[PDB]
Amino acid sequence: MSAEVIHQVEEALDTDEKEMLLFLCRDVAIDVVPPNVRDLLDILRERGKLSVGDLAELLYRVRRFDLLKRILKMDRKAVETHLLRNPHLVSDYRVLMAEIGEDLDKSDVSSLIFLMKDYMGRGKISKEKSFLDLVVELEKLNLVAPDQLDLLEKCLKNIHRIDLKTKIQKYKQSV
Amino acid sequence: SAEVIHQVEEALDTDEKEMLLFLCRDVDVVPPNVRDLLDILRERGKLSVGDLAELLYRVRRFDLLKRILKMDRKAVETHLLRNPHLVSDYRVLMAEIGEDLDKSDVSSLIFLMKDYMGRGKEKSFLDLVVELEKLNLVAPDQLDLLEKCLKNIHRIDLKTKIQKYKQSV
Amino acid sequence: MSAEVIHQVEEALDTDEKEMLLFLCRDVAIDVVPPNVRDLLDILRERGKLSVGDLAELLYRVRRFDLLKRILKMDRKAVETHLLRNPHLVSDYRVLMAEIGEDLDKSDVSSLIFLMKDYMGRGKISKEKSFLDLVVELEKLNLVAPDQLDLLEKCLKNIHRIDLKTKIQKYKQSV
Amino acid sequence: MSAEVIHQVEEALDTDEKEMLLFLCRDVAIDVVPPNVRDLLDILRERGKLSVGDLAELLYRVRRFDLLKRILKMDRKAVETHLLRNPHLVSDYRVLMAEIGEDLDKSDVSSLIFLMKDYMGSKEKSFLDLVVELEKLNLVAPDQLDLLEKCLKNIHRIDLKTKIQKYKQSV
Amino acid sequence: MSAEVIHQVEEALDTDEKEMLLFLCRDVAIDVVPPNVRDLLDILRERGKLSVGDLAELLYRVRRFDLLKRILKMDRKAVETHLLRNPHLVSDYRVLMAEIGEDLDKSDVSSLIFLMKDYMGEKSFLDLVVELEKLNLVAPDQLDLLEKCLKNIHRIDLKTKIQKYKQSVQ
Amino acid sequence: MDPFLVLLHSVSSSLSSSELTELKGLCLGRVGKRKLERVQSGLDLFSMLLEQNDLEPGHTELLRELLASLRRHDLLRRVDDFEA
Amino acid sequence: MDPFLVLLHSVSSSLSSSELTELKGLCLGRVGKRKLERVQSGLDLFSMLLEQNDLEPGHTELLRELLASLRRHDLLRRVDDFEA
Amino acid sequence: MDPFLVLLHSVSSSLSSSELTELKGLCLGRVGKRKLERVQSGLDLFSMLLEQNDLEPGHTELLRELLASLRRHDLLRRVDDFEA
Amino acid sequence: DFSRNLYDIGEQLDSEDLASLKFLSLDYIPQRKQEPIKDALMLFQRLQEKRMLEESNLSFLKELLFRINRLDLLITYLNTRKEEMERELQTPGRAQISAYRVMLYQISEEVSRSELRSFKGGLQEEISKCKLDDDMNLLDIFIEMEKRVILGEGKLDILKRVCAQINKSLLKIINDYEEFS
Amino acid sequence: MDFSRNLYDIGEQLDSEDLASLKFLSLDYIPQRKQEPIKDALMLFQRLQEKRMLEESNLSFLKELLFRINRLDLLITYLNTRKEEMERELQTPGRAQISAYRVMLYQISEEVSRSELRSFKGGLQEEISKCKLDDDMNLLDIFIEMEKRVILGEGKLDILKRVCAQINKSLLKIINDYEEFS
Amino acid sequence: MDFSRNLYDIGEQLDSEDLASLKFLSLDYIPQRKQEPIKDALMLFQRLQEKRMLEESNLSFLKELLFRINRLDLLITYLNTRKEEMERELQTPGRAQISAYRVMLYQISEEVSRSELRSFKGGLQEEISKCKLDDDMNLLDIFIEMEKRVILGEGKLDILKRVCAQINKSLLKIINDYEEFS
Repeated sequence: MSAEVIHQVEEALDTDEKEMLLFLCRDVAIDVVPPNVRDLLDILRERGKLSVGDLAELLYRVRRFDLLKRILKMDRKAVETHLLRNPHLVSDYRVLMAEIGEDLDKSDVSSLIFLMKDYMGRGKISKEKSFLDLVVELEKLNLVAPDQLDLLEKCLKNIHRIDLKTKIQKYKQSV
Repeated sequence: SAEVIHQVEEALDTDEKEMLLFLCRDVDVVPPNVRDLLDILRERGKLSVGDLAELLYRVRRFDLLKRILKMDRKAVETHLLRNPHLVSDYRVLMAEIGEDLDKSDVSSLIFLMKDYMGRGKEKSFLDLVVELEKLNLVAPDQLDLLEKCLKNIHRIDLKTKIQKYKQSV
Repeated sequence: MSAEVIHQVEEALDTDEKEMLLFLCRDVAIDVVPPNVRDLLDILRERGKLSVGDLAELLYRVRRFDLLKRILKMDRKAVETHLLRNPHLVSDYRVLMAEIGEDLDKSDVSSLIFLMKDYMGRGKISKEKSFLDLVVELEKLNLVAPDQLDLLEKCLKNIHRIDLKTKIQKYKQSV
Repeated sequence: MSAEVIHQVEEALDTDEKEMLLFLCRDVAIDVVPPNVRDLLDILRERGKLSVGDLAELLYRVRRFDLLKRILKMDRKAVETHLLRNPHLVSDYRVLMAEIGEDLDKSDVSSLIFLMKDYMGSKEKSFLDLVVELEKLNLVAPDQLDLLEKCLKNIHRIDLKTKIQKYKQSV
Repeated sequence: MSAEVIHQVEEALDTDEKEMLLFLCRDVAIDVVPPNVRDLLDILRERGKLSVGDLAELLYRVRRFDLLKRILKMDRKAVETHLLRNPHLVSDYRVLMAEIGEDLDKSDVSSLIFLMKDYMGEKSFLDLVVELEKLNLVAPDQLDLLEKCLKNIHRIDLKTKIQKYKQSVQ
Repeated sequence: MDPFLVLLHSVSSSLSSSELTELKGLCLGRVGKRKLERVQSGLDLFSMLLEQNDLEPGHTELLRELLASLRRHDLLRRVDDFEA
Repeated sequence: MDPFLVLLHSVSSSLSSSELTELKGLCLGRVGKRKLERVQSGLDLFSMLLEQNDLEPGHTELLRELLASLRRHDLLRRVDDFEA
Repeated sequence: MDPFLVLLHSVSSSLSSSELTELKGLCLGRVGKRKLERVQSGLDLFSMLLEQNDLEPGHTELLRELLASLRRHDLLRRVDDFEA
Repeated sequence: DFSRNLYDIGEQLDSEDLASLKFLSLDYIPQRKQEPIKDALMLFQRLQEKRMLEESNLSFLKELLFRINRLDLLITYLNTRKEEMERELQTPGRAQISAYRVMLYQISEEVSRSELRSFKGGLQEEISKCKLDDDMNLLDIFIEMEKRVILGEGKLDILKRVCAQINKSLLKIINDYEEFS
Repeated sequence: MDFSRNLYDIGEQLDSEDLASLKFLSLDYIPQRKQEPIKDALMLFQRLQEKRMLEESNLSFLKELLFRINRLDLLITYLNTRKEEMERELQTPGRAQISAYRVMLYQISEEVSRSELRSFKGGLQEEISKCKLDDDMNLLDIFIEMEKRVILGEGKLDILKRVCAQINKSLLKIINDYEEFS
Repeated sequence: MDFSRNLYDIGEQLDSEDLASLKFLSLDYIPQRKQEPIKDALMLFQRLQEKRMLEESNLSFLKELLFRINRLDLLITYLNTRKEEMERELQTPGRAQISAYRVMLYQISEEVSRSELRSFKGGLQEEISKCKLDDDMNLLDIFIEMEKRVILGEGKLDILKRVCAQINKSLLKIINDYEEFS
């Protein structure tokens, strides 16, 4: 809403979820990519698509419900009703990717990057990567699309994780 | 004083520093390092001899009280009743409960709470209370979920401690 | 399916039958090796091959029916009928090996490992071993197979035990 | 040849065989000293020495035949014939050292380290670590074996001495 | 003799070897203290004090004769003759300290830290030595604080070596 | 429950080594040889049998006949009086 | 077979030390000397004989021969009464 | 074999305490005193003799010589009937 | 100096006595910090941290050493005798360790291996057999019961009934402790 | 190399009972913290070497230890010493590193049978205060237990004499000889 | 496989007495530390295999051991050697890997009764000084104990001669035969 609430949100969010927020704000943001969340929030406020009521959705997408009661004074019921009666800001693909990333540990992402080391650049593998970063890199070549899940499902099955395969198939069935 | 904080910070352990950060988390920006936290507290004026003595008594390092602040446990105990402003009773209870669990119990706790918590390196009870607070279901007024989770690892003494805390307020 | 039941079953299992369970679950978990029972059960749950019937079959195989009554609230008749009308999670070869190992005391495994010391190594099996461990070690060198049991039968015959040889012949006649 | 076989090999072998595999490829990797098996296999793949036959040979030295049957889809006869005809990568000295170390138990290695404490500088370790430490001090060599052969007799173990003598006869 | 030789030497060294080398090169590191071993090697090479004999001396003092034979084509006899004839780079005090640190068991260092924690105020013996040197309690000329403490922990063996070094300074 | 456990402990406390080994043989069918190797007390064997719920407070006929085969009058009558 | 096991127990119970030693000698041909050394009662000998399958509950011809050898017609009568 | 063992047992059963002592005194020269000090019957004496290979079913000359030394023609005719 | 005496005292304690001292210090040393303790030096350092065992004050160490029935260290290094130790312990306010822990330790001393197995064979309702491991010492069983609030300060009926089950001699100790008040 | 091999050969000829006896005899010069994890004679030799009581130049302690446990075979087989020379060396004052107390206790321990051991154990209920009356305790273990509670001291031999008076008087003769030695 | 089967089958026909005799006879090549854990013939065979004295191509020592303890049925059953062949093989010098002193001691021990054993123990108890009051021991243990105190060696037989002469005369005859052999 104001400029002080933006600062309060920025200082209450760690860099661990900053990458998650940047990934979750990909579809809306099309002009430039801001390195930090503060610049992203400023850009969205300037664009006029950011409101006090809409930002709560982002909180529900980052699992930081404490700020909802501390600042917005809203519970899960209020955000659920608002989501039901208002259009969704973020597509289900972005939240599905974050949900998948929320259930993988180091021993799995390391195996994934080892398997797909050859798929990406030969010299780019030097820099440390993350599951969301790997997804972004694969989307750069458009090897995976919001409606495309075959390669991702095959890769997930390759490490013998059928639980995420079931969720991917359910999401594809829904959309 | 100001420089004596250095003498304090060299006399503390990593786990002790983590416990101190969790205890001082109540009072808004989170500090990444303990030295930054102490500098911020000094800047805000909340740094005081009595407050530091109460903090050290809470973390139970009476040797530092004898050496640095030149005070004993009785003096800080008397001073505590005047203004327990730095740390609330709920945080003290959480820290005391956290300092009474071995490796097996915390492993069982994280295994049980992985059912409906983000799967993501090994963390202790103090490192899990902050995540639960972020998830916003362990509040100073409501503790039913924590009690139910704790009852599943067969530790009734801490359940009685929680009941005593509830009766206290 | 919940974590509570898995934890209770783990903490209600003695140290002797944990090795039995680990040996039994070798077929399902063929690409990874779990250190303890809880990790194995978690891997099965993640892989989607875990359910009420699977746990009932495992507890029936390990012969701990009291836990079936207390935990899963099932009797021998129900689990036996379900196993009759459903595919088996563990092949008959593994249960046969377990039953053979259940019938050898500490004074015979030493004779067995001494007899076969020429084929395999010496310093690795110098420590006190169980028959299941010896079977695993033999399977590592590809000497005993579900379709190949000549060496084990001959070794059992050589140590003046015929009833187990008759059991092996019975199993071979079954398939 | 791809990362699938490497991943399965990493997830199949336990630490006891992993240490022996690290020891065996110590001499071929004359520059790098990987602590794991993943990076060692990656280096072998990049250098071009790694191959289906080479991987089969390495797994045969570790004595894990079921991996050959399952992953490489080969039996022991094919790799045996390949070793008979095609030249080997690992030296006979390293495999001889591994064979000798396979037989010694904890008491024997403790006695050996107590005897050898005079020639070096405490911890508890396997025989492979001891032979690596000795090779660091340039006391045991692929052509120099007098110290080990002499010390293996004083602990009343003559079969290993016969094995060493047979290897020396093989030249 | 080029930079690839020292690069390979640094690559092949173990972590404990790097730590021991960093401790041992303290005497010539008065101008600057480099946290990294490669930086220290570069500084010593650019200063002109790093020669082939210098590298052989360091390798002999880190007990890595295999590198000496494989890379510098030199044996223990040649480096021993060079050490006996030519001047020594580092004083024997550092060598004695390193040997004492190497010979101490893992459990004894904790007891030593507990005994010596009263004077000062997980940690290797070399860290304890450098910390005590910073406080200027033990010096290459005074070793009472070390010898008495070593005798106190019932490990009288190293006291003989300390006394031998003390007799060797005259 | 607890009365069952106290009855089991009482009957175990009044057995001899010869009785112990005779009982160990007599239940060879239901227990593997490896488990019987490590049996040193009657209570442990009774617990092992109870693990397969063959011996239960609701059905103690197996234990009754097993003790009767040993010709123990007082123990059998005490067991019969346990439920009453 | 539980009736077979209890019959074997009853047969082993009625013997004595001298008969036990005589049977131990008489079984030296089949049973090894080392295994015969460790036996403490005829019950263990009967179990060991069951192990080599030469004696089975269905066919007890060897048991009949051994009992007839010891001139104990009462126990043979018990065995054949069990058979009938 | 089995007929030889049963014949040996039968011929040893007819032995008496005085006959046992006489046979031990006669056999004192064959084996050591200690090996003959624990034997309580001619059955175990024959078992011991089987170890030294002096007595075998194929060649029983020593056995019949020892038996005739005690002047028991019934045992001589019994062994003759066995071998012929 | 001073630390040398503590090192000498801690260098003459075996593993069993170390476990006993670890058990006797549950009130002041939390369970979390107790697991890393593997030798008397760490325990002494932790006691020094809480400022209840220093150079001037050695009463707690004296009482702890006397409790485990080892007077040799008392007479040799700490320079004290049994008579004055008992005289000091008769003071109601100088008993740092409550009589509850002393009673539990004394009861633990009076149990043999067969009696330990008999104890373990009559508690399946509360403690799982796996956690028993059939070889845990009686101190571990006691602390496990304490954790689950089975053997409490006012809850002694289960201990009394299992005592009456096994032996009546320990009942004398239990009832005199209860009558101590 | 020869010295270490000779020590290993000497240590390989000692069974468990002799190792326990050596551990009891050398109790004074090694703390119990570093003595309990001793599982073989090699570790004991290493511990002695650390404290500078056994080395290539000095062997006066190993010979005395082997002579005290009546292992006269190893003295002449490897160390090349005779019984008379060791006896004369021990006759000279100032070279007896083991006090007469420990050797007297060991000699007493050498002259007790199993039934005598059980009687001795049962006769000490008052002093042990019902701590451990198990029959698996060695006589040396009982001596150590009594020494811990300063019941049996260097000059506090009243309890030992009182208990030993019940069984035999030859042990009383040994105790009186030790007393006359002082 | 076949060789291991033969070794196991031969070892499966030895009781405690034969195991003790085998352990005593081969005391030269087996140190006491490695001898104490041995509890069955299989461990003895493994220990012999390690020192490379028993293999499918070399069975001489096993035949010697089986012949020395007066057990020939095993020799002709599983090893296929008659008495005469083994006697001729032992006739030639140098092929006997057991010293005549050890076999003489074993043969002497095999000819002592219970009362004779009691008299033997009581005769020489002065030298061991009441340490051998146990009545449940065998003669081989007494011989080992005497060997430890170097009172009974290969070249020293005076004590044994005196005690056997006090007990009987045939034992002195055997000792004289052994002495006249060398």
